[PDB]
Amino acid sequence: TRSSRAGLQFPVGRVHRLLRKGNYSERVGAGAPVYLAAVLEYLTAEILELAGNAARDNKKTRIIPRHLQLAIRNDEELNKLLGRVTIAQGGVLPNIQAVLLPK
Amino acid sequence: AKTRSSRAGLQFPVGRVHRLLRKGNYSERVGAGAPVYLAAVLEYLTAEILELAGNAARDNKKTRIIPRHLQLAIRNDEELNKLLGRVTIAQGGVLPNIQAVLLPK
Amino acid sequence: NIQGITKPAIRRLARRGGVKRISGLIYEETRGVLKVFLENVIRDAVTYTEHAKRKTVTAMDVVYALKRQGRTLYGFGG
Amino acid sequence: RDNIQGITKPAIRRLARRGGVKRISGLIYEETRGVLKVFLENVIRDAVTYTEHAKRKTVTAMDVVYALKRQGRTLYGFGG
Amino acid sequence: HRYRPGTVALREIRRYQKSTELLIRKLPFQRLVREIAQDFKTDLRFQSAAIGALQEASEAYLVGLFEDTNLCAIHAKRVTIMPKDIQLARRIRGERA
Amino acid sequence: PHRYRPGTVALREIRRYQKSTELLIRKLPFQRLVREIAQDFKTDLRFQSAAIGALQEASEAYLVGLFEDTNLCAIHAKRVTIMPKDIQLARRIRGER
Amino acid sequence: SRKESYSIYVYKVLKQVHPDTGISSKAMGIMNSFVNDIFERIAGEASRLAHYNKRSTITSREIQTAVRLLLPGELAKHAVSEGTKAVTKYTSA
Amino acid sequence: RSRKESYSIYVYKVLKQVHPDTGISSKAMGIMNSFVNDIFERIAGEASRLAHYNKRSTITSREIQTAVRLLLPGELAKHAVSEGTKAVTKYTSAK
DNA sequence: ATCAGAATCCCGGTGCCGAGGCCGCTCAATTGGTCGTAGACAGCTCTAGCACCGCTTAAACGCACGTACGCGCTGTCCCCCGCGTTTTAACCGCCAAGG
DNA sequence: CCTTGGCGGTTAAAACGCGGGGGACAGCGCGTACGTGCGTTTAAGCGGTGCTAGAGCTGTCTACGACCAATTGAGCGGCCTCGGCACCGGGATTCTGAT
Repeated sequence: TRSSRAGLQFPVGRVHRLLRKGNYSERVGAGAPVYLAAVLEYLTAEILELAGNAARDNKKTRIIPRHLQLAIRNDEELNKLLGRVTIAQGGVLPNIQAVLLPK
Repeated sequence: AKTRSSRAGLQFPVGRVHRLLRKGNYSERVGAGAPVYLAAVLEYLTAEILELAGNAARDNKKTRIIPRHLQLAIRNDEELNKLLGRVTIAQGGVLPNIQAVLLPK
Repeated sequence: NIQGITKPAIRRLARRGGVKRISGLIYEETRGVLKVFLENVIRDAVTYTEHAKRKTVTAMDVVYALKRQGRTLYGFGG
Repeated sequence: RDNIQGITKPAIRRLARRGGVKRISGLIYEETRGVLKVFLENVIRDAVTYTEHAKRKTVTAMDVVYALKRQGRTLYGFGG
Repeated sequence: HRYRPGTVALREIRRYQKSTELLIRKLPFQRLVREIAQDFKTDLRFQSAAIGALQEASEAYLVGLFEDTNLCAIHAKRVTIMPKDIQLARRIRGERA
Repeated sequence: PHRYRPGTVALREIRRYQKSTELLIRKLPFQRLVREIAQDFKTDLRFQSAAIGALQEASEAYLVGLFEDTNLCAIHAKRVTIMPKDIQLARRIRGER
Repeated sequence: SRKESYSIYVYKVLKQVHPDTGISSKAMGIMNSFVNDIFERIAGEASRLAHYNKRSTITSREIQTAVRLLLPGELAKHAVSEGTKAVTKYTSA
Repeated sequence: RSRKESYSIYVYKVLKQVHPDTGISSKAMGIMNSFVNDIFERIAGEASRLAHYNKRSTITSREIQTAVRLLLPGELAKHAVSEGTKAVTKYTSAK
């Protein structure tokens, strides 16, 4: 395919189909879905990186979505992007207000 | 009636709507009654705002409607506040609004 | 009716939300805000369903209705 | 240089009075200047973004409107 | 014996910021959602997935609402919430016009 | 030609400015502030004046909204003297950082 | 150039609502931005519905349920009545 | 029996690259699929508005680049521009 | 502090159940050639932005001064938080029907 | 094919009694933080004078995309086995309150 012709894991043909069946413009350029595949793979690479660190946190091997939620919320910019999107089975951070702590 | 505006008896021209809907990247094909329906809804909304605009110009006895009148007319409605709350009009100002504890007892 | 929303469940939501101690009238205020939000969501969902010309509320109508709210939810394939 | 203090103390006072504030402290002013600065940072980042993709060495008002549409704080009145 | 106040409360805040399983359980919330939807069209059938999505969305939205409520109630120099905090926060977020 | 108690000037300015319409921050320092932040992202720009007026309009809108929420927090806190932790609570609950 | 606006149309609206009331240039610009905003909102929501039921064309029914989606109850009910009346009048005649 | 689609194998191979001793739940895979769909629609809409406000309809990769720098926060977008430009060069220099 | 003692973490066990490896196959992405039209680009022109100048004039300033709201301290009073007890319904599991 | 729905049995979830204690509230001192004027000072801005980057229009030409037709090999439906993990019981620890 064209995927290994740019060396990624995300297809170019499916994305090039979706850019026509979304009617996002008239025509679709040549290498633009390759660019988009690279952007998507870098994003999910950083996400699954911090997800793997979250998996290391509770000492599990298979990623549970709580690890996803904590990895999204801990980073600053990943809490900036995915702040307006809640996640099913997500939960929230371990958060205790120190002004509520007993003496 | 030659023009579809006259065939609809409305004023927002359905043909220019139809031209913008063809160059809109919205579906493949555009029906022949949908821009009629859309121009009717837009005419009703423009009348719904200009009614309160006329009332705002009448409350201050002013002839030409100014954007202050527009801002007051938008905030005086309840449903139009719920629609356009994340919209901010230039030259507007806000409501004449004074809180409770701010006035001297 | 509305009184399936029991007092200690609202307490548990106050626990996860970060609240230590609770007043009394929080219960009625919570029920009111809950009812308003669910009304808006179910109205948009059944509007999607009525354009779908079908009798059963999908998951997808819920997902795109919360998309219309600016309250996008993942997990359910939207 | 120092045009953040071009925002004057009576200007912050005037915008407090229009909004409805009665009692203005002295520690408010520079926090307000900082919030204004961060807002202008994000807005002019988007404006220069639309200007560079225009391949034009001039920023237009239309680009400002479109960037505000990208925010969620849409401004009417000036076209677009 | 008896503990002090704040022991059990903060202990359950710790114990309930870890499990993301839902708290408003299934059937009464389901009867409530069918009651709400009943006045839109008669006798609508339901998937379970829409009920699960609205249950998740409800508990998450009240978590965020309680966060802003508690930050208001602490900021106005109190420890315990009261419903005008909720009114203040909802006035901030722009739901009440 | 006289002095009264503090507060009459305040309500007089509130009435005078809710009667008034136009700009409160003046033009040219705002222009030079925009050019200061603008040059730091790209060198040697040129501007439409209406663009800068639109920037001024959006700035005044954002500050007025922030002040409305700040005053609501203040009146909630049984205070009229606003403090910067009120703006902390406000820009917390709007979630815009 | 031939930068097309909505000027004379809303002039005819204002003459057929408050027949002796003038209006300024920038207020007309505000109205122009208002109509373009509502147009893009309804057309975008209609395109979303076209994809959400995989129907590649646009009838009036999508517009009807789109204005059901955007506007709340009473104004929506009046707009549905207005649209159905204008559509039926264009239909039979 | 409509043949529905997902993204399980591609993201699963990316996970096996950067974390080989790491599993995944399928629920998380649905979450990530929803995530990529969201990111994709946002980038599509920004490319759309770029096409509208430029009076053109030929989407090059340059429009996708400026949409990437708009939608994402800064330094992550800087690395994203790096990844995208590198993939463009490696795909267009070879065939 | 100082210890008693519940609460919670944590460690070995277990079985079981979705995750993942694997097989069969099919249709969508590939390749390649052919047309067409959009856009990159070169040149023009003339518009607006810019920099600069004179004078003015209305608006910002430092501080003196009064003063009033912010804040600390103390006292009150009953509202929730927490625990024993009784009631009770959500849930599990099965089992149809019918839309 | 998936949704409702009827029934039986249960245990955990909630409702309710209840006491006490600690948090909300009032009041008040007070006093120092800040509104108000006032000359004192700052500088905005409003109108003129030219200059010329560059926005924008026009043509062009070709170089890249839309599409046509065969194809094939990954992707996807299905099927199994396992070992990761929820959970069961023990022990140890780690908090907090009575002291």
